[PDB]
Amino acid sequence: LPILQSHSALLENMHIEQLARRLPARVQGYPWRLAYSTLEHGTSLKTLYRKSASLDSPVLLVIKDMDNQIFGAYATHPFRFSDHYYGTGETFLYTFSPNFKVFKWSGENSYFINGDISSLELGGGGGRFGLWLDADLYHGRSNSCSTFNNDILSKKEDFIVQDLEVWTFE
Amino acid sequence: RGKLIAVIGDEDTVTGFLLGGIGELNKNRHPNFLVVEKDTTINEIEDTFRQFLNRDDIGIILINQYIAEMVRHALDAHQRSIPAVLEIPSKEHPYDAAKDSILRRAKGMF
Amino acid sequence: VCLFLNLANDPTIERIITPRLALTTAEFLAYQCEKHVLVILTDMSSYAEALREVSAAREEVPGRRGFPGYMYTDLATIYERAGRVEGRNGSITQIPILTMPNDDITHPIPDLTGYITEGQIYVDRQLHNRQIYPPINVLPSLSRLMKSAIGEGMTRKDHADVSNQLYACYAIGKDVQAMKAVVGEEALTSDDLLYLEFLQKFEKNFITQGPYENRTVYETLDIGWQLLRIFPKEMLKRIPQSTLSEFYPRDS
Amino acid sequence: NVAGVTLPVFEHYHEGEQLAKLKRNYAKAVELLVELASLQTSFVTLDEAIKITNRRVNAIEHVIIPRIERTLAYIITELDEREREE
Repeated sequence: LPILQSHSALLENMHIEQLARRLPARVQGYPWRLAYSTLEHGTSLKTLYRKSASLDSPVLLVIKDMDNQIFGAYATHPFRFSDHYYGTGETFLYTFSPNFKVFKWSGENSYFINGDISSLELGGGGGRFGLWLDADLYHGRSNSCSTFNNDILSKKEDFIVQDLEVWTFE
Repeated sequence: RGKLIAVIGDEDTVTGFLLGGIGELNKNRHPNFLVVEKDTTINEIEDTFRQFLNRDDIGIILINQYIAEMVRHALDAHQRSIPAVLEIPSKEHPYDAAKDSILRRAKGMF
Repeated sequence: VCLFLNLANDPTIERIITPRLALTTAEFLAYQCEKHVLVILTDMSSYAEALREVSAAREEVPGRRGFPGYMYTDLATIYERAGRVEGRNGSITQIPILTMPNDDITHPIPDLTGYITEGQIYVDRQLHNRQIYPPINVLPSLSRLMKSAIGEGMTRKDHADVSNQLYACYAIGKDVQAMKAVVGEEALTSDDLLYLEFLQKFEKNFITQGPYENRTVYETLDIGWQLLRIFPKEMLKRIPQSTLSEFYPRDS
Repeated sequence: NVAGVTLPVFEHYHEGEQLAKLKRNYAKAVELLVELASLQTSFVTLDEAIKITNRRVNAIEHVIIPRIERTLAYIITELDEREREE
């Protein structure tokens, strides 16, 4: 019943079980491949976009902060540099806090994913982001945004990435 | 606009590359192909090959290798990169092997 | 701090006396009061200008390049008032500071100083023009005694490995940065693009520091690991597997 | 472009069943030939630029640098003479 992965490091089986119940029909019954990991490939946003640039299927983002909280997003499109917001309403944010919560689209706006040379972010609605990351994958921020109506995904609004992974279904 | 491709061949690979849509005849009514019929004089397959080689409208020249070989003199003497001469294979005469005028640049390497 | 000031229009004999008062004080503080003394001697190039003048006043003939022929034995009498000694818990460490004409290392003052002292720290006009401070260039710089100062019980066990790997990455980064202008950035490999990212972040975070910002060696080594973590750990060939296992991963 | 050398290349553009099969089977041949002439116009142009570059690397190593070193050795020798005269 639990899914097949080609390796793993931030997720234990109880995280795999609870995520795999929620992923869309698009990606049910596919093995998970590790596209990027800070622990395998070194730590930078330019490396994350470089490893993602060949992809053409959805991705799961997993983050562990320095307070050990696990959170991230499921995103309908790979993380790429974009002039404007992109993605579709099957995108969601999630956290284990320590109980698993998932914040699917509110229907209010389509500000799902935005990538820049110096940051990656998800959500919108004023100055808010459900998840923002710096060029180093060192500082990030999470606050409630009206795209997802999310909680704070970390233990704090402002956080340090301990480590980060991007998985693709392929 | 753009260049043409030109063809210097046995009659069957001038029906090939012509049922392929290559090649015109210009406003001066100069053609774009040569047909090496069996009694062709050896000069002819140079006389037109030099005309193609220094026209402006020809981008590629396609030559069946056995009649590049009849002019191996004039053909290896082309040092420029402007019209590219492809030594294609033929029918019953054996296919493209060694002896190609361009591959020879890599003498210690191919 | 004990401070001795000799100004540009003080007597030129007071400039000859100044290093000798300073070192006679450091010898009392180190070898009688058992302190570790740091001695900073500022423009040994200004000292040599006064030495050449006292030499001319004695009516001596000018030596090689216009300085006194005995200028090695004179500078060595200043610089060898240094060290640790048996049975006393103090020491004297010297940092001479020198200005070179034409940025030329082959002039008598830096050249004779190189035969007596054991290393150099090199201050660079290009880093200064690029608005970096302190503009210290680590590629021509060397401390010849560094292996005796660093490691377990003296700094941290990884210090030698981090120092070797940061030097090796910077020496490659400057070479990739040169070929980028020849081959263009689309011909660079993924590993060249990692050295090109390290090069920028090394100069902005490790070398660039505030004039009132103080980093312990532990903070310096931690800033060193933040930069080494740009690379896959297979790239870090100057660092042994035991050091990579203890220090490459982040922790809460 | 390759290291600042510009290479010429070519781009193809286009203006009963046995005859249709023949039209396919020849049209797919001119798609090799217009590719292969892009490789041969590149190759013959790239061979020239390597020779010109290797000749400059040799001239700097064998002709230009030694003339500078002989000049620089003469200057040091003449400055020792002026010092000994003085």
